[PDB]
Amino acid sequence: STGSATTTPIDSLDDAYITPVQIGTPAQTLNLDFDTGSSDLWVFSSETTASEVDGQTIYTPSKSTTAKLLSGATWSISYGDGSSSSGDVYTDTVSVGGLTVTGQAVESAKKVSSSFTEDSTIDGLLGLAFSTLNTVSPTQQKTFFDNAKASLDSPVFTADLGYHAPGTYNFGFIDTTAYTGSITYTAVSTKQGFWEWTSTGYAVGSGTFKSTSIDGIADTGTTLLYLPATVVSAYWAQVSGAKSSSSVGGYVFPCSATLPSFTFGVGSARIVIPGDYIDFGPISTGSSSCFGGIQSSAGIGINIFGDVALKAAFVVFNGATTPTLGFASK
Ligand SMILES: C[S@@](=O)c1ccc(CN)cc1
Repeated sequence: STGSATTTPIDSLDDAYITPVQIGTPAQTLNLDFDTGSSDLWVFSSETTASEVDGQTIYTPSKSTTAKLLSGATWSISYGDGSSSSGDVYTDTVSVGGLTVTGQAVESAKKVSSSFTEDSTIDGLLGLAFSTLNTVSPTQQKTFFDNAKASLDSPVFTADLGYHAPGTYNFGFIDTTAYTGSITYTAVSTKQGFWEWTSTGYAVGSGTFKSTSIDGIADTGTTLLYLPATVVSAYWAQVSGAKSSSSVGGYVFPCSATLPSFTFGVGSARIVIPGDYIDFGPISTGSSSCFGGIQSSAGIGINIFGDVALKAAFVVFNGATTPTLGFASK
């Protein structure tokens, strides 16, 4: 089997991407944030504290003839940005782009943090990291991809995120029309539960490529590119007036600037992030200070190849017995 679904930016800055997912019988379609950095499929629901729902579409398990309470199971997750959610668990039929999994754990939120309440466009998350990170207790549950994998034509999914435009998540096949050149594959460590790999270096604009190993994670659920402070300083030093602002929480730059590109290495291959992808717009409405799309990972404990990086590439998440990651230009 295969599936193919369009993923759409939630706003004009590409702050996140939402993908329609069918849950239950008859289908209830919710727009979920596909997140290769976590491993829980959770949704706003009829159980979510009413004051914490503000415009999201909710899953109502009592209206699904295939929903079953997973008795005794609870979940609770805290994300790296400080967001969180928790609740109980149903199993139900879940379909993405024509690919169906029966008995998928659907984690129903009883509580969500304010960041989720305030984003009316995100009805939940669909985790695509390794199932060892799933938070369901006392019986850990599998991700949608892990449940689907044996049925797929090939044990892979691909992320093709757009810049200020829709893109595609495919399951079970590699669309050879969606990229240019060849796909370069690189090793993955699953020891932390992430799609963790080592970039071979970077360049700023038209500058020379610096060969240096940068361990990090491919994370579709994180907006920006978080890299070591040395790398980030070298980037922003090429932008007149750019500075790190403690009060704003990162590097800012004059909105009048034209940003240089940023290149990262995948083996001997190179992925080029155009400068415009690194502009996240005014820090507050009407400001002439703009927020940078490349930020330091120093306070995080891990480097994160988030959407800013991944949207410059066609990315293969290869879930074979030994997982690997592939990157192609597009
Ligand atoms: C809009 S939001 O509050 C959000 C979405 C995804 C993650 C996982 N990286 C964390 C927070």
